[PDB]
Amino acid sequence: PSAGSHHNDKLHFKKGDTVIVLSGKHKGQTGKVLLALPRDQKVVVEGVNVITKNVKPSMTNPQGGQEQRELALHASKVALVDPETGKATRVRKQIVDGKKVRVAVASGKT
Amino acid sequence: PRAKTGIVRRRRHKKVLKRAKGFWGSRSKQYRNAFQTLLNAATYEYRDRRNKKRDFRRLWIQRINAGARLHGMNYSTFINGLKRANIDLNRKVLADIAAREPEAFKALVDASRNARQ
Amino acid sequence: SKTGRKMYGQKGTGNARHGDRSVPTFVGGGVAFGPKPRSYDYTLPRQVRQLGLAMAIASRQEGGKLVAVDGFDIADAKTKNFISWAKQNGLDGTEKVLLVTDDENTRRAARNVSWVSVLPVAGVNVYDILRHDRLVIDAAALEIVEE
RNA sequence: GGUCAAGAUAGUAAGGGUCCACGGUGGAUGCCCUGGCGCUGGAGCCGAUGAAGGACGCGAUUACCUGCGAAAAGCCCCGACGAGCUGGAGAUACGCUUUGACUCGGGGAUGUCCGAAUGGGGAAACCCACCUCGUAAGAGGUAUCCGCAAGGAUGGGAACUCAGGGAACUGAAACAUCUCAGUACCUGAAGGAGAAGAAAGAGAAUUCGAUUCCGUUAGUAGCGGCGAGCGAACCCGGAUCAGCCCAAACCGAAACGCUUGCGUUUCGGGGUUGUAGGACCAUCAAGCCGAAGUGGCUGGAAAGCUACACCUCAGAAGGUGAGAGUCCUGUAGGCGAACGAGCCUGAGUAGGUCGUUGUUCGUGAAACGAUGACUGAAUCCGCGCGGACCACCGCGCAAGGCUAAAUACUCCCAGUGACCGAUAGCGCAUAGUACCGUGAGGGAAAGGUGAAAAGAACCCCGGGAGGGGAGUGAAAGAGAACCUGAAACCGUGGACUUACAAGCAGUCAUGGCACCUUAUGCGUGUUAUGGCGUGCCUAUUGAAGCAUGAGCCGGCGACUUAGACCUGACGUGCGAGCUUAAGUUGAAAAACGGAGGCGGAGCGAAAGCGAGUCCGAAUAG
RNA sequence: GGACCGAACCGGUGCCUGCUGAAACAGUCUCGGAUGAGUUGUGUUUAGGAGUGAAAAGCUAACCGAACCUGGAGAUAGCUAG
RNA sequence: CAAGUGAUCUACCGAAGCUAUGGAUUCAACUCGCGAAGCGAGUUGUCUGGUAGGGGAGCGUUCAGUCCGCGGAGAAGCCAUACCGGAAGGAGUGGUGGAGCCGACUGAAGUGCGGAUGCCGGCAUGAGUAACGAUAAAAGAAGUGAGAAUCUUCUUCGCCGUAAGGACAAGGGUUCCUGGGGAAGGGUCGUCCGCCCAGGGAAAGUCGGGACCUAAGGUGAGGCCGAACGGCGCAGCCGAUGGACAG
RNA sequence: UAUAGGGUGUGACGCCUGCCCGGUGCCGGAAGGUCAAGUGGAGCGGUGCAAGCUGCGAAAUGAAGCCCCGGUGAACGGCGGCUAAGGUAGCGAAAUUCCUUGUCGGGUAAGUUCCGACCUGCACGAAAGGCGUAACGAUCUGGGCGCUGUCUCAACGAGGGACUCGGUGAAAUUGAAUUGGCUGUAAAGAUGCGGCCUACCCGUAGCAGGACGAAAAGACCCCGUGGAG
Ligand SMILES: CC[C@H]1OC(=O)/C=C/[C@H](C)[C@@H](O[C@@H]2O[C@H](C)C[C@H](N(C)C)[C@H]2O)[C@@H](C)C[C@@H](C)C(=O)/C=C/[C@H]2O[C@@H]2[C@]1(O)CO[C@@H]1O[C@H](C)[C@@H](O)[C@@H](OC)[C@H]1OC
Ligand SMILES: [Mg+2]
Ligand SMILES: [Mg+2]
Ligand SMILES: [Mg+2]
Ligand SMILES: [Mg+2]
Ligand SMILES: [Mg+2]
Ligand SMILES: [Mg+2]
Ligand SMILES: [Mg+2]
Ligand SMILES: [Mg+2]
Ligand SMILES: [Mg+2]
Ligand SMILES: [Mg+2]
Ligand SMILES: [Mg+2]
Ligand SMILES: [Mg+2]
Ligand SMILES: [Mg+2]
Ligand SMILES: [Mg+2]
Ligand SMILES: [Mg+2]
Ligand SMILES: [Mg+2]
Ligand SMILES: [Mg+2]
Ligand SMILES: [Mg+2]
Ligand SMILES: [Mg+2]
Ligand SMILES: [Mg+2]
Ligand SMILES: [Mg+2]
Ligand SMILES: [Mg+2]
Ligand SMILES: [Mg+2]
Ligand SMILES: [Mg+2]
Ligand SMILES: [Mg+2]
Ligand SMILES: [Mg+2]
Ligand SMILES: [Mg+2]
Ligand SMILES: [Mg+2]
Ligand SMILES: [Mg+2]
Ligand SMILES: [Mg+2]
Ligand SMILES: [Mg+2]
Ligand SMILES: [Mg+2]
Ligand SMILES: [Mg+2]
Ligand SMILES: [Mg+2]
Ligand SMILES: [Mg+2]
Ligand SMILES: [Mg+2]
Ligand SMILES: [Mg+2]
Ligand SMILES: [Mg+2]
Ligand SMILES: [Mg+2]
Ligand SMILES: [Mg+2]
Ligand SMILES: [Mg+2]
Ligand SMILES: [Mg+2]
Ligand SMILES: [Mg+2]
Ligand SMILES: [Mg+2]
Ligand SMILES: [Mg+2]
Ligand SMILES: [Mg+2]
Ligand SMILES: [Mg+2]
Ligand SMILES: [Mg+2]
Ligand SMILES: [Mg+2]
Ligand SMILES: [Mg+2]
Ligand SMILES: [Mg+2]
Ligand SMILES: [Mg+2]
Ligand SMILES: [Mg+2]
Ligand SMILES: [Mg+2]
Ligand SMILES: [Mg+2]
Ligand SMILES: [Mg+2]
Ligand SMILES: [Mg+2]
Ligand SMILES: [Mg+2]
Ligand SMILES: [Mg+2]
Ligand SMILES: [Mg+2]
Ligand SMILES: [Mg+2]
Ligand SMILES: [Mg+2]
Ligand SMILES: [Mg+2]
Ligand SMILES: [Mg+2]
Ligand SMILES: [Mg+2]
Ligand SMILES: [Mg+2]
Ligand SMILES: [Mg+2]
Ligand SMILES: [Mg+2]
Ligand SMILES: [Mg+2]
Ligand SMILES: [Mg+2]
Ligand SMILES: [Mg+2]
Ligand SMILES: [Mg+2]
Ligand SMILES: [Mg+2]
Ligand SMILES: [Mg+2]
Ligand SMILES: [Mg+2]
Ligand SMILES: [Mg+2]
Ligand SMILES: [Mg+2]
Ligand SMILES: [Mg+2]
Ligand SMILES: [Mg+2]
Ligand SMILES: [Mg+2]
Ligand SMILES: [Mg+2]
Ligand SMILES: [Mg+2]
Ligand SMILES: [Mg+2]
Ligand SMILES: [Mg+2]
Ligand SMILES: [Mg+2]
Ligand SMILES: [Mg+2]
Ligand SMILES: [Mg+2]
Ligand SMILES: [Mg+2]
Ligand SMILES: [Mg+2]
Ligand SMILES: [Mg+2]
Ligand SMILES: [Mg+2]
Ligand SMILES: [Mg+2]
Ligand SMILES: [Mg+2]
Ligand SMILES: [Mg+2]
Ligand SMILES: [Mg+2]
Ligand SMILES: [Mg+2]
Ligand SMILES: [Mg+2]
Ligand SMILES: [Mg+2]
Ligand SMILES: [Mg+2]
Ligand SMILES: [Mg+2]
Ligand SMILES: [Mg+2]
Ligand SMILES: [Mg+2]
Ligand SMILES: [Mg+2]
Ligand SMILES: [Mg+2]
Ligand SMILES: [Mg+2]
Ligand SMILES: [Mg+2]
Ligand SMILES: [Mg+2]
Ligand SMILES: [Mg+2]
Ligand SMILES: [Mg+2]
Ligand SMILES: [Mg+2]
Ligand SMILES: [Mg+2]
Ligand SMILES: [Mg+2]
Ligand SMILES: [Mg+2]
Ligand SMILES: [Mg+2]
Ligand SMILES: [Mg+2]
Ligand SMILES: [Mg+2]
Ligand SMILES: [Mg+2]
Ligand SMILES: [Mg+2]
Ligand SMILES: [Mg+2]
Ligand SMILES: [Mg+2]
Ligand SMILES: [Mg+2]
Ligand SMILES: [Mg+2]
Ligand SMILES: [Mg+2]
Ligand SMILES: [Mg+2]
Ligand SMILES: [Mg+2]
Ligand SMILES: [Mg+2]
Repeated sequence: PSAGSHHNDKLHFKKGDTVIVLSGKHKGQTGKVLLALPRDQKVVVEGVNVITKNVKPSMTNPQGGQEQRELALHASKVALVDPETGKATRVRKQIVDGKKVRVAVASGKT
Repeated sequence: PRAKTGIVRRRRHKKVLKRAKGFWGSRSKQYRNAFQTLLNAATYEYRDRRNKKRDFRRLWIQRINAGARLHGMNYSTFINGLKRANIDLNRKVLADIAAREPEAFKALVDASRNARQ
Repeated sequence: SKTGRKMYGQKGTGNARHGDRSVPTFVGGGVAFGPKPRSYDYTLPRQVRQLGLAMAIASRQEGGKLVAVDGFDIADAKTKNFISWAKQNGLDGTEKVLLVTDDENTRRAARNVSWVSVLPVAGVNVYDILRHDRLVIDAAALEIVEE
């Protein structure tokens, strides 16, 4: 059945990080990474929004409503930023948290 | 490499089915019977292309000696007497149309009656 | 085809005649005259081999063949300097071009970019040169005469 | 205008017909890959420490699959990775995780019951015991066969290997010999291969030098109801290449052998052969690092277009709203582990007779090997062989063993493809399932919303099903009976038409009516009347035939592939000369390789002679 | 008492009916046996040129002058179709 | 009142035979581009029914290399069509469709369907026909429900009664009970059901079996045979259909 | 364990069971003929100088078996033509008889059947048994009584279908169909060709003459250098 993501199941960003869409609608928009889904390659962000009319199941709501909620994307929001736009990024060095590498583009860290 | 029939059969088939047009019953909607009808239609076509010329010969002849008998002649007699008169060589088509213009066919009858006395 | 024995009655069932279910008339059965693995290779006469390759080179000399004289200057192995070298030898960005040489580095600017199909010595073949426009034959053994 | 008369003609459609238009059925065709297929290469045994294959269980919730095994979608240690995870599952709730989870590489530990099963029985997964340890709960033992004992064997395994056994259809245009064929099949033994192997040989050079496999000799030499047909080897070219140990004469026993310094099985030394020797006496597994693009434009959305620009040992490839070198994932290159893979020299023998058989070996002049019954020797001026047999000449040393590699196969893994792409491709886009059979056994079809569930809250008719709106979306001309969506087949509407008529259904001709987007002489559709007119195919002397075949449409569906084969035509390269095979080296491609094959001389039964040769005593063919 | 009549039971005589059946062997009516060479249950043994058979070439898992399944195997097809 | 018939004379009809006009093919000759035949031709003469069969030129499908390019302002496929070519066939335009694809040259084929009582699948005709599965009948009232000839309740009626009642073994496998359901199965219906969903129900010292026994038969240490696998066989062991045994 | 067991044919019971051992089988005989391997090894040949090594092979002898002799029938068998023998009893136009419905008689109005006689037995006959036989028989054959829808000869009535309405809804078959009669012609039996006649369109209930109607690639027949028992 088609198989899942081919990106070696590797997300290019954490759930913490700020990020910007670089394609489709919402290109240029930015937000925090509210949900990362590496194996399915999917990214929750406060950018994309969608009005999900959950079907009324009277589950405390006899008549149903229409919630406004953000609908996830994938490796099309671009990674972290720093000179105010998306960037390719590189593994760095040790810090006072010396067990860690950070990131940079043509610049500093994230 | 495989090379299944794909597009080809349907296209020949549609060519026959479109030749079908107003063919009664399956003759126009099922391929095989349309094809077979067109075999016999070939027969009829070529032979009629021949026949139609016998047909119009016959019709002009009918009209020509009808006019010839309007004046007391007949096709045998009128055609021969015209032939005897410095060979007129009007076609049988053309002699009919002069059976739509009576004053002339009349003089052709008098002329054939001449070269014959 | 992996299918059985003798399906039903040879005679008197009112059906058609058949006997097993593994046959080209049956959907699911075998193929008559299907392809099998096989060879295709043969020994073309040797004199025609060398004659062809020579006519190949020749047909290129009649318009645009080129002879790399005992080395090009390409800094280290960087491709960018191959692109400069070829641009200064009139190899635009346009024509697809073939290249033959022996030093590792000069080919290690072998990044076909609508450019630079690459062979060593003895790799030459009528196909690979006839396949390209200009031939940047390596001038050295390009005319070290045989025998 | 009115009546009467005579005559001519219109419209009506129960229904039907041709054409058009719009749907429904159905799932062809196009696109696609979640799945196959082959070739190449790699890798190749599991099990009494329990295999292969199963049963029954393990989940908050579990029917199926996966994983596990009462310590049960799991437990412990090490390495890796560094934010997720909470299996497929698309499900809510409980939660776990920088103290490094999860996933990946490696080890340990747990591992019910059945199954070689093996405490005993048994209708597989169950029923019944006994012995020891234990407070019980629980733990351990209890099969036969080799061994003193350590220890080993039972079983399983696609194809491959060896072996005991061993068909017929079929060809011979019938059929016995012969062939199919030592094929199919059964059975045994084993391994990652096995087999075979170190000349009592091949063979006619006083040459070679284990075995195996490939080319070649060669369809030669031969075998053959001399029919059908079967069919070698030597030389020569390559892949690969090693040969090593015993029993025996002779020493030291030691035990049991006997009239007295000896002789049957043992243990060291010693000794291992033919140009006779020995004696005794002078790198790969997990993984990490990895160069380079921004603006404008059409778009629902950009990777597309365009303007400038960059990298390149990296333009292989996938992914991302349509096609991205520079957005993501990336062997181009680079690094990488705890700790894990790699005087003697062989007797019931050689030899023989009887019955047979292998080898090209069909009893043939039949050697030789191999044997089932009976018999039965020599040993270095010795013994076997050179295709009845003899002599000479020549090649070998049986009657003891072991032995890598070149060889085969594909359950498994990776890469590749003038292979497939949903009637194809494995039977399976997954199921040996559903279904059929007491059984052995047989055995299906089946794919597709959208980029993203944003999967349609709310409203209307309906018990529902179904639908109409609204809303999401580029699109609902995608709405879950969810890509396209042909044809048969069923319907609705419309044009033109049909209720005096005889019909292979068409064809020609003309009139009428209708419409004008390859299209106003032009047609196109329909229609009335006239003429003409015996479906198709097969099989046949002869088919409309009351002779075969077929309900209709769609898709599947039949002159191919092979071999240094043969013989022709055309074309190409060399040309009195022409070409390689097996293989070796390089492969983003080819080159090498004269072993050998074909021209080159013919006549003959053969010797053989040779522009000549055969018959034959020279004249003839 | 391989005696009689006759239910159960075992059977299958003649007619009709059924014949894309209610049923791949039946139904109603009628008829044979019915203490015997009888009927029947469970367990079990004999099979393919083989078994069985108060004997028809019967039966051997719904069509037995040699069962079924798989395999040789794409047997062979001077024949018919295409 | 020849449209009968013997002789005779003419005029006309009448075929795809002959002819006129146009044009194409086969072969032959004559002319030319070339540098070589022969290609493309142009002219005249000429030829041109056809089964098995020989020969020649070609059309179309998939796949491959190369070129040229098209595509979301829309590919292929599908549909209509009066255009074009000598044929196979090809293009234009419009409609659908939603992402891949023409043309040219060369190469390779699983390459061209009406037939095979061919194969798989779909849909027709027979036809709203035959049938609805024992000739043991059914009637009314009341109830429930969206909806009842068919479900429930009441009262009658008819049918079996060595059964068409009842209890078991075999076999089946939750079909049992309750509460719901109503797509499909039910030969019609359906509110019902042996159907679908969920939950519950099944209790043994004494009944049957086992921890007891032996029959036919099976199996079998040792033992007797046998190309293999294997065949026999004493004791023993297994085996109820029978023996033993407390409600 | 011979009063038993196997095989074979006959088939309660009664009277019985004839002629033919040439051929075949079986049983017995044994002077002679014949007959394998083996024993025997006269002699013939190759090769070698030789010793010797070697190919072939004759008489005599050598079993069973067969030729030869005898017997054998509830052994296979035979019992006739205008051979070894040729039908003893019984029965006979028969489950056997061709000519045939033989001839006579019985039964009937009338008897190709059936009963009885005869014999001229195409082609009866004695354990593949002959001829009888009470009783038995869903046996087969011919008569009689009784009774009746079997019939002259059909009627009336019943129920279950068939018919009409509402529900569910098949099948075999189907080249396509706008699918008449006569006569003629055609591969010789015409809706479909020719001529002539007849006939407005469409159904429903019914009948079975055609559509060489349907079903099973004729089981007869021939063919195949086909198959099987
Ligand atoms: C009527 C009863 C059966 O038919 C026949 O006997 C015979 C029918 C034809 C007349 C005959 O044709 C004739 O052949 C001749 C050789 C030639 C002749 N030509 C000249 C035309 C032809 O006319 C045959 C061969 C034709 C062929 C299709 C066939 O084989 C038919 C077979 C069976 O279906 C039939 C039955 O109807 C089934 O009845 C069965 O009876 C059993 C007792 C029941 O238990 C039941 O079985 C469960 C039932 O069903 C099976
Ligand atoms: Mg004419
Ligand atoms: Mg297949
Ligand atoms: Mg009037
Ligand atoms: Mg109407
Ligand atoms: Mg693949
Ligand atoms: Mg296991
Ligand atoms: Mg649980
Ligand atoms: Mg499980
Ligand atoms: Mg435990
Ligand atoms: Mg860890
Ligand atoms: Mg991780
Ligand atoms: Mg998930
Ligand atoms: Mg056990
Ligand atoms: Mg044990
Ligand atoms: Mg056991
Ligand atoms: Mg033969
Ligand atoms: Mg085996
Ligand atoms: Mg084994
Ligand atoms: Mg060699
Ligand atoms: Mg760009
Ligand atoms: Mg020997
Ligand atoms: Mg011998
Ligand atoms: Mg012979
Ligand atoms: Mg010898
Ligand atoms: Mg020998
Ligand atoms: Mg010799
Ligand atoms: Mg020796
Ligand atoms: Mg393809
Ligand atoms: Mg398939
Ligand atoms: Mg399909
Ligand atoms: Mg079943
Ligand atoms: Mg089953
Ligand atoms: Mg999807
Ligand atoms: Mg609603
Ligand atoms: Mg709804
Ligand atoms: Mg819609
Ligand atoms: Mg759609
Ligand atoms: Mg559908
Ligand atoms: Mg729906
Ligand atoms: Mg729906
Ligand atoms: Mg799509
Ligand atoms: Mg669709
Ligand atoms: Mg209307
Ligand atoms: Mg209409
Ligand atoms: Mg009219
Ligand atoms: Mg007409
Ligand atoms: Mg004939
Ligand atoms: Mg004819
Ligand atoms: Mg007909
Ligand atoms: Mg016909
Ligand atoms: Mg038919
Ligand atoms: Mg050759
Ligand atoms: Mg009695
Ligand atoms: Mg019986
Ligand atoms: Mg009965
Ligand atoms: Mg009685
Ligand atoms: Mg009685
Ligand atoms: Mg037998
Ligand atoms: Mg049977
Ligand atoms: Mg059955
Ligand atoms: Mg058979
Ligand atoms: Mg066959
Ligand atoms: Mg064979
Ligand atoms: Mg045969
Ligand atoms: Mg002419
Ligand atoms: Mg002309
Ligand atoms: Mg001309
Ligand atoms: Mg002609
Ligand atoms: Mg011609
Ligand atoms: Mg478009
Ligand atoms: Mg394509
Ligand atoms: Mg077209
Ligand atoms: Mg798209
Ligand atoms: Mg084909
Ligand atoms: Mg067809
Ligand atoms: Mg045809
Ligand atoms: Mg049929
Ligand atoms: Mg069908
Ligand atoms: Mg009925
Ligand atoms: Mg109410
Ligand atoms: Mg009631
Ligand atoms: Mg009722
Ligand atoms: Mg009831
Ligand atoms: Mg009440
Ligand atoms: Mg009861
Ligand atoms: Mg039970
Ligand atoms: Mg109930
Ligand atoms: Mg219902
Ligand atoms: Mg439901
Ligand atoms: Mg119903
Ligand atoms: Mg209903
Ligand atoms: Mg209930
Ligand atoms: Mg016991
Ligand atoms: Mg016993
Ligand atoms: Mg036994
Ligand atoms: Mg016993
Ligand atoms: Mg009991
Ligand atoms: Mg008791
Ligand atoms: Mg008890
Ligand atoms: Mg009690
Ligand atoms: Mg008898
Ligand atoms: Mg007698
Ligand atoms: Mg008489
Ligand atoms: Mg008689
Ligand atoms: Mg009388
Ligand atoms: Mg009388
Ligand atoms: Mg009679
Ligand atoms: Mg008498
Ligand atoms: Mg007699
Ligand atoms: Mg007798
Ligand atoms: Mg008798
Ligand atoms: Mg008598
Ligand atoms: Mg009796
Ligand atoms: Mg009778
Ligand atoms: Mg009587
Ligand atoms: Mg009535
Ligand atoms: Mg009519
Ligand atoms: Mg006639
Ligand atoms: Mg007639
Ligand atoms: Mg006609
Ligand atoms: Mg007629
Ligand atoms: Mg009328
Ligand atoms: Mg009838
Ligand atoms: Mg018939
Ligand atoms: Mg036939
Ligand atoms: Mg035969």
